[PDB]
Amino acid sequence: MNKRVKIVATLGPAVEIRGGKKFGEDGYWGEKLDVEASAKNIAKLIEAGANTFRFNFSHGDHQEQGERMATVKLAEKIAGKKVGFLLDTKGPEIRTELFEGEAKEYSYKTGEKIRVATKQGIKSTREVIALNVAGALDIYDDVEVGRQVLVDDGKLGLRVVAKDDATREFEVEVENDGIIAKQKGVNIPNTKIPFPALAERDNDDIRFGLEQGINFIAISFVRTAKDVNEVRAICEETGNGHVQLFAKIENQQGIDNLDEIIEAADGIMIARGDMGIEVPFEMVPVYQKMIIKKVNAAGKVVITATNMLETMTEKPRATRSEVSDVFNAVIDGTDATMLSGESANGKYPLESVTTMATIDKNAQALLNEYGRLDSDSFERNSKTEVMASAVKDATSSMDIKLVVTLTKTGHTARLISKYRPNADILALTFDELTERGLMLNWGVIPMLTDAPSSTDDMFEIAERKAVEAGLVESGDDIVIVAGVPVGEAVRTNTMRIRTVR
Amino acid sequence: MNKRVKIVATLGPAVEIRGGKKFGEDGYWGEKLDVEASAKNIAKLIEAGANTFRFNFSHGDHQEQGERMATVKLAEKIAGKKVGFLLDTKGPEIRTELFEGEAKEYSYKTGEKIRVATKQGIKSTREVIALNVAGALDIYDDVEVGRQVLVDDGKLGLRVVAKDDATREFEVEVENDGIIAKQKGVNIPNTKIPFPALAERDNDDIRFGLEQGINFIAISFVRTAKDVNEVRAICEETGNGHVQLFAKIENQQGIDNLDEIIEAADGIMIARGDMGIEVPFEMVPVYQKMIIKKVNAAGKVVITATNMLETMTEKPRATRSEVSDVFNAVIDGTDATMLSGESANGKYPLESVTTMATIDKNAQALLNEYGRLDSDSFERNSKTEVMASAVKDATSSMDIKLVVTLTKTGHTARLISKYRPNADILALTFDELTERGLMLNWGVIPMLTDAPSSTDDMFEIAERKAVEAGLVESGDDIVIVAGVPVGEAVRTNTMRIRTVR
Amino acid sequence: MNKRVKIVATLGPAVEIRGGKKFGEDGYWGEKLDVEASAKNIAKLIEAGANTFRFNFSHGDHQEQGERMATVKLAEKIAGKKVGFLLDTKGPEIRTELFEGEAKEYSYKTGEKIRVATKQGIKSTREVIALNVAGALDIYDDVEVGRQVLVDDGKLGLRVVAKDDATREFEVEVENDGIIAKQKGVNIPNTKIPFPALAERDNDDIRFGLEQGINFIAISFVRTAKDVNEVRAICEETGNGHVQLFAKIENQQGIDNLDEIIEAADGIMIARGDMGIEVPFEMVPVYQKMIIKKVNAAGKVVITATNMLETMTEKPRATRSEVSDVFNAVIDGTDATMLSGESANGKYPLESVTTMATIDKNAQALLNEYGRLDSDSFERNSKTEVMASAVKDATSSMDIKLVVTLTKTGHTARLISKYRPNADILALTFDELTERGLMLNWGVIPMLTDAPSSTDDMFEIAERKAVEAGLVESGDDIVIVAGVPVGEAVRTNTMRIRTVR
Amino acid sequence: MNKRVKIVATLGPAVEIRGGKKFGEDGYWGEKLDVEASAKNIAKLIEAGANTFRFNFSHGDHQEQGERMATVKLAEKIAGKKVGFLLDTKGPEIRTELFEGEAKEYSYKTGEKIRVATKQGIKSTREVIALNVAGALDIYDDVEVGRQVLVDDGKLGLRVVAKDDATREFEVEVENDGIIAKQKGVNIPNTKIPFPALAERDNDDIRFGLEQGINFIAISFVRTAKDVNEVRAICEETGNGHVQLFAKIENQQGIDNLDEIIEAADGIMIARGDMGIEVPFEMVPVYQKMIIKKVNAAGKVVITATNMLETMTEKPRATRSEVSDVFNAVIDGTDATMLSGESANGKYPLESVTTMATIDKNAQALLNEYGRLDSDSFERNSKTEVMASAVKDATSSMDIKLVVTLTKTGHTARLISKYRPNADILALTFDELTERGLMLNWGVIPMLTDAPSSTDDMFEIAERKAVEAGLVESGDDIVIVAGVPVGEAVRTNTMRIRTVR
Ligand SMILES: O=P(O)(O)OC[C@H]1O[C@](O)(COP(=O)(O)O)[C@@H](O)[C@@H]1O
Ligand SMILES: O=P(O)(O)OC[C@H]1O[C@](O)(COP(=O)(O)O)[C@@H](O)[C@@H]1O
Ligand SMILES: [K+]
Ligand SMILES: [K+]
Ligand SMILES: [Mg+2]
Ligand SMILES: [Mg+2]
Repeated sequence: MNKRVKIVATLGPAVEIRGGKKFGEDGYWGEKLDVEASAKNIAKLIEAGANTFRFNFSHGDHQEQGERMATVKLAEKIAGKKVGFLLDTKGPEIRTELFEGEAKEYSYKTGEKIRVATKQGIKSTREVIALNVAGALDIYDDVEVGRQVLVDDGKLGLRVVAKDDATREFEVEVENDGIIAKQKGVNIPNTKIPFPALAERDNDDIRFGLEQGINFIAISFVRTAKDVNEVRAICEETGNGHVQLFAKIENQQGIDNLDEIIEAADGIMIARGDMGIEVPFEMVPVYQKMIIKKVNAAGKVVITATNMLETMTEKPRATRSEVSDVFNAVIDGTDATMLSGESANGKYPLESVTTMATIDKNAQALLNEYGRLDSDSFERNSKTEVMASAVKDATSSMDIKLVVTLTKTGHTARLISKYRPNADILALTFDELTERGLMLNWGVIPMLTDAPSSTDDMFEIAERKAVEAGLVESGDDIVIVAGVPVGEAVRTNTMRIRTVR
Repeated sequence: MNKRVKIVATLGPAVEIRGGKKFGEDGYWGEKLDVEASAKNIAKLIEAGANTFRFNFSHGDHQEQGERMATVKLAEKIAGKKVGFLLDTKGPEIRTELFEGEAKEYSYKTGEKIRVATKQGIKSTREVIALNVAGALDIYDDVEVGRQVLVDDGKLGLRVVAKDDATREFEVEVENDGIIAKQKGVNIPNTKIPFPALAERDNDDIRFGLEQGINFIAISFVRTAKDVNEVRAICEETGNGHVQLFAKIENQQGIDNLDEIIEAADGIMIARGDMGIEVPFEMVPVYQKMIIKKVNAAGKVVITATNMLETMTEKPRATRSEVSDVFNAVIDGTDATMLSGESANGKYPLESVTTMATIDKNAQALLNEYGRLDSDSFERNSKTEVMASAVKDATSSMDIKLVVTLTKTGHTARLISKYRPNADILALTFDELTERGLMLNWGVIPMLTDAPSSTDDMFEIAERKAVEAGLVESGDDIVIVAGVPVGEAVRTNTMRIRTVR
Repeated sequence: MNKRVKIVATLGPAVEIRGGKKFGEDGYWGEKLDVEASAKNIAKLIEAGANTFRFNFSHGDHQEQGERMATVKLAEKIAGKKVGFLLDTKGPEIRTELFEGEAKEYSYKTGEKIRVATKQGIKSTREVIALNVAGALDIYDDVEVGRQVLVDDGKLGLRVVAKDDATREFEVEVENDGIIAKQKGVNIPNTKIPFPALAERDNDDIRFGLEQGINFIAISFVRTAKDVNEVRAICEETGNGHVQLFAKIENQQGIDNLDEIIEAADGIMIARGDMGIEVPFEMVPVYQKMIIKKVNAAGKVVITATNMLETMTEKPRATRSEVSDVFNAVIDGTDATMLSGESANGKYPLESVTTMATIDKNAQALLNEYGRLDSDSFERNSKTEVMASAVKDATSSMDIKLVVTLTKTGHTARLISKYRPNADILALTFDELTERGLMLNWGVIPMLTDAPSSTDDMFEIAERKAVEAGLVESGDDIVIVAGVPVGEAVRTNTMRIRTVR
Repeated sequence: MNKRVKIVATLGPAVEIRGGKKFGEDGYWGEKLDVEASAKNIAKLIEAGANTFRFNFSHGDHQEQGERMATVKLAEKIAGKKVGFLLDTKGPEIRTELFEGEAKEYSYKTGEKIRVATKQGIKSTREVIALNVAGALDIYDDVEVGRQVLVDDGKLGLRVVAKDDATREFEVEVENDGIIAKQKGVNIPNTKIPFPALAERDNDDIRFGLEQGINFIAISFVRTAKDVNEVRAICEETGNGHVQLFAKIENQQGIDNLDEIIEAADGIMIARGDMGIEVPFEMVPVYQKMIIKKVNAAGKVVITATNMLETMTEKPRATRSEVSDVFNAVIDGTDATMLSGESANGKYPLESVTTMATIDKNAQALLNEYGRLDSDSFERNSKTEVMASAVKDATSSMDIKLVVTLTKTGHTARLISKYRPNADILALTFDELTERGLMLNWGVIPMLTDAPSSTDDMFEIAERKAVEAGLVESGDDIVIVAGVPVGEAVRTNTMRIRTVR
């Protein structure tokens, strides 16, 4: 059986050999990057079923992200399998400042009255916590009494009980025992801090990514369609119109504007890390199931992200809760599941990919029984979608090992994928931009082929490439879909059921 | 908008012209049969929607039947449209004898005690009714006390109160007021009277029919699968393997043996006349729905028969219950509705066909909302059946004016029909046996075409035959199914969605 | 066991003996009504399953209708069973006049040109048909060129091809061969002849009927809510607020206003006779199913009317199409089936009721498998309604022989009836108006009892009434519903499942 | 918003105070158990939503288990709220022995060849790992070449490559890098070590548990119905027939015998820790959903256990994974969710219970929209069950705040619970065994009350207990169910819908 749900793996030092040293040994950050040895490691993640690599520009400067992307291009040749290239923007960040006298952190206790300063370019004291806000924005006027300020992935919460106009300081009450360390992520849920739709840092990060060559951008903290439209404009300008934009939904505002965001984007990344701090943590599974249904209904890509195999960062086995989360994300109808720290900076990047692949492959076999998505409810809004519906029906009527589509732009493949047939989908395309562009769509196995000439038998070509890929053997039944004849046919218009000889 | 539900019309004097006179006109029986004028009159039934003519061998001799069949063959050429040919057998029958003294009938009152004689060759008296039993069988040992003897379309009931061994007479009580006339039909419900599986006279009737050229045999009072298999043996013996056998379910035994009768036959005629006398009348609607569903699930033809527009025998307008009966037969899922005395012996044969066609045409538009058949429940047991399922799916996703199948034996057109698509089925076939064999399948418009050569584009032929037939025009979307390419393809294996040029 | 679908039987001269004479005999109408022999005939229809008698004010004067009502009152005492009393208005009928020269009828041929007169109080000639318009209305201005005048149950069509202002005659073309006889019903479909919302003669007939004692009024040709509201005002102002109104839907305007008619009425009579003339005959089965669903969703009574066993007017047995019609009306979800000429004028009134009761009883056993009504879909809009839903659930979960409700006004009985439980409904009420008012609700067996004391065990009273009615025996499981306790309870608020001692 | 999903919290040192020190603090184990301060910690778990305490007989002697049970009996009096008492057996555990020279652990690399001894009562060396097998059983004959020995929650794999018959030692190959620490769990999947159906240690522990007073026994590693029936015999033999048995399904054999184990047991604990080691980890979510469905269909209790908020052992926040796992367990249909190490040995026992209670409470609001259980499919096999079905129908038809049942044994409450009504269930019972007996049934709020007299209004009692309990206010709608009248009723036979005054 082939794996239909796609894997995004984040790259970091965990895979990268430096002068024979594995990550986090004595001296490691001294030695020179070992490019062949690293690439051999990354080629193992590809063979274990990583379909796209995520380059997280929250961490590591341009040269490091340049070097990692080039190491991946090497690994593609060692594996003999191509992968997608996804850039993840930094976006708006609030961090806690340095402390007076280079103190790393302080410990607080429930009931404690302290203050949070809004003045920029100062240091924190134990008593007065200062913020490093992207663009040095003043946030005093943006947050009201009763709002919460949450420090370090939401581990410590401060309730704003009052506002001091003379100092521009929040009077806060500590809500639980915990630590405030320096240069730690701060969230302020249910506030509209006027960060730009697209910051200048993220503009430059994107333009460099587009230069090196990428297939996808995931845009952090998308709040309105404007955040997506402005990234789109740049993709257009530089002739990178092939690039697909996933909005990262991370906060209440993003969730409020989700319908317009989906309309503007090619896909949604469900960024549960932030979203779980920014909205009631118990609501995240509600939003997860709703988002997946709405994006699938739009024929777009949905990625479920963050903590999927979290304990595998430090321990060799996933917990029962983590296997359950990966399985249920498949059953909910996700196109893709993602690894962050587990692949980027953990002790078990390869085992983490193998584990997610094993769960994902198992879960796809339960989609008939338990799948939340319902393709019978969709309006078939074009003739290609009608063909996709009929392909679904054939794969429901009898045992179809494979669907094969000859697809110029990938449109047929995306509509077949949308209907979630009980078969793998071989997308035969004629250019690498379409090929890589398809690597996160559920079920789709993109494969490069010569454009069929008017004398070619498209059906013989489809059967032959399917046998070449080892996907089917003698006696297997396959469905082939194509625009027949080539030149005359305006769209996919023909379906054949073919016994493989 | 074409009529999907097929009409069977029974031929008789009502459509024959004698010396420029219609049936019922003064002098009619004193004029000679006008063959051409009759053929032109029958041509009007073809144009109005008759798809098959029934030749009832219960009435008239071989000479009369043979000449009716020859006159329909003329009518086909005048209308420019072919129809099926159906022989309906005499089968097991009991009639009241002639009365001593050339008396016509007597009248009887409830509770009156009389006798029914079983001795063959005798005349009836007022107090002693003699039976003409088919093949002069002695029925005395096969009817128990408490059984009922019903005379003339079930109008008069006689309870068997005792058996007189010396006279071989039944002592009977008159259960209701009514008349006994000579040569009227007698039923004895829930007896196993040992009429042969195939009587000699039905053997000879079927041979005569097979010599004339027929597409269908309706076997009267099928009691077991043996009744069907013995007719099949003659069809096989004579090289008439193409002839489809419809079992007429008319009594309790046929209903007990329904599953084995359906397996052995090509279809069922729901013969409601005898059925509603031979089982409790109020159960006939139950048996009708059940049979339609079982036959449809087997991919076979079901004909709903008898009294559907009964009043139009004598009146120009159908009753409200008659329009309701024809409508509800369509919703039940009937392939065909039948006219008996309405077309054969009535004053308004053309109006009867037209009325039936108008009802059938309107009821077909309500099969989506009210239809009792459920194609989603069927096992697709072959590749031609999964193609039929996918055509049904395409006709549910978008407006398809027509499904075109190129079919060698009609097998693809039978399976498309079974799934009751939201479109007309144009069955392009290569011989006239196949063509006329399809004329009672729901939705199917059979049409003769030259066998395509491996040079011929079947999708162009399909489109051109449909434009030439008047069925589609520019802008209409059609589904085309075929075994591509001719030579290699072992079955129907391809579907195209095509906008007609 | 008990017949849940109600029968309305039309009373006419078929059951009425007058000075030893029967309908058709010379001097019949001059002889005095033999009230006792007539009541014994009617008592037989009551025993055979008639639940309500219809008095058709289209035929016979006030005295005739008055004597016929008094004879049913006597028949109730002979049968020992009460029935409802339904008055059916004449309404805006048009009829062909008497001819000159005492002529009964004339023959006409397709293409013949004749005239229809609009002038009132004159006589038809062969060439000039005169119309007897209800209220002597002048229709000349309300029927345009291109309309159709239909004579005699829709049997002869006349196309208005011109209008002569000098004589105020329609110039018509005979559309088909047939007969214009005297006093035959005329319809002019798709016209708004401005007959008043309530004519003086219908006003007078209703008032006469209210004075005699009636439960129901069926209002002929309801076009708007106004037609119902005008009869409502009269029932209310005379102290007859208990009288229930059934709108007869007989024409296109009635169908166009169906939803506000149902709101304003207590029920609908599906008057198929005129409806099948006034709209395309093939649409009637469509409107019947839709009407029955809508009326049942409002908790109101639907009567399926006209031609149900038509041929039993003249012949001893129903056709197979007639049995199918009554069976399919039950499965559609009708509360009540109706007889007109079959019971009012025919040769076989007792046998027609018996036949209809046998069909209804059988058909009820198939409502769980085939029944078109879906109670699971309704909004439960009150707590009496949620209790009726819970009763329906108990009768679905186990074998419940009987549902008993103690109901002051019949509201709880109506709502249980709406949900169509798999059980008979014993409605114990405390006055005869309510008791007779429940006689047409599906499943309801109404029965008189004293208003229970706040002393009384209502669940014991219910069991005892059920044993006294012969409905249950020792071992049977019954559902009892009541407002507990009396005085404190504002509504039905209790359900008990009890095993009969 | 009452929490309908029940919480099982495992007791351990995490909640125990010893001379003013919390668990983990310097010198903790030196100080003595402070019973009052421990009981006050435990009362806070009770207030936050813990419904039953698990006493895990895998860890601590009888003296420690007994003290802990007495402390919870104090906590119930401080909380003002009763809780269930669940004993969890040791069962057939294997552990790594102590090392020679008191060495704590050793590290191994992939491909190392070592030995595992079967000899009982000796210490391990690096090269020869010794096993503490439950009951000192010799496992040498039970594990074949090619089997896997896994150490410490499945973290390190040892493949058996050969067996030395002389020393009765396994030759094993290290399959992955990791640690063998002393006294860690060992698993040998897909073997059948002949552990007795009931080991003497588990017999003794259960008998100690029954003498102290328990409501529930969770039987570890149930392989067959016989493992349950042996504990059942002890419960009955000792007067403890009320005690409920949960089979823990933890290996392949229990899964293979699931249907038989469910028949013999009162419920299932889905013991995902051992299950995910003993069967393919990716299959665990499959078995979970299936178990929940079958157990619910049986009207029994299902507890979903292990790793549910794992990270909250060491960190203040749950991962997105863990929230997703608890939420999906609720949607699957679990009666109860469990905390093990998170409540027994973690830093945040209270915040763990609080967190789970928040997820569980939010998830129940979505069971209507997303719930996998379907009560419509159940056969109602008894009159109580039909009453449960009607209750469910009323809670779906309108807004019912509370279902009240007066239940002597808890049968009516268990069946109402089984049907998952959209309301809390107040179970008023008359003894403490039934009260505590019901604390793991979904939705059930057990409450001790006086047995109603012959004179009492049970519907007044129901309303009044519900108001006193703070569960309903004026104008709320409730559903009350009872066997009325008291002393006459043989079962629940009455449902009332009452507005709180
Ligand atoms: O797919 P199925 O049901 O096995 O049927 C395949 C058979 O039908 C046929 O295709 C006949 O089909 P048509 O008569 O429709 O052309 C045969 O060639 C073949 O043997
Ligand atoms: O529950 P609903 O639909 O509000 O109806 C309540 C009304 O029904 C009644 O209970 C009448 O019911 P019955 O006639 O069935 O006893 C009135 O007392 C009350 O006003
Ligand atoms: K015949
Ligand atoms: K009338
Ligand atoms: Mg017959
Ligand atoms: Mg365990």
